[PDB]
Amino acid sequence: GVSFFLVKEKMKGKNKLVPRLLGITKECVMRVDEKTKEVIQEWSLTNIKRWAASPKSFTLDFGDYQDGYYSVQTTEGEQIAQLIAGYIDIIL
Amino acid sequence: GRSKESGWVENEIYY
Repeated sequence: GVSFFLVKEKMKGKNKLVPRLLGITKECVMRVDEKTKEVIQEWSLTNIKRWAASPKSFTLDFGDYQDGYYSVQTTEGEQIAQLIAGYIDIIL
Repeated sequence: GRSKESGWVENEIYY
């Protein structure tokens, strides 16, 4: 895929928000490192229960696939949501 | 009754 969103993940360990490349494809969602450009973690679209599209932060609810959800800071939150729903529209 | 119309999008391929 080429559709990647620049998001910032707030994890513990440091107060610095980590720049992440949120790869939204017609088949999966991959977390690519912004500087290393490597894929850390990838999810299937079929594991999407819901998502929260806010103008400052975006949250992906993978349900019972892992502990908690995936929340990242980005102004492209709705763009992400729209794109996921777009790819999902192709499968759905 | 707690709605989540805006912000929360309910997808239907969560198997």
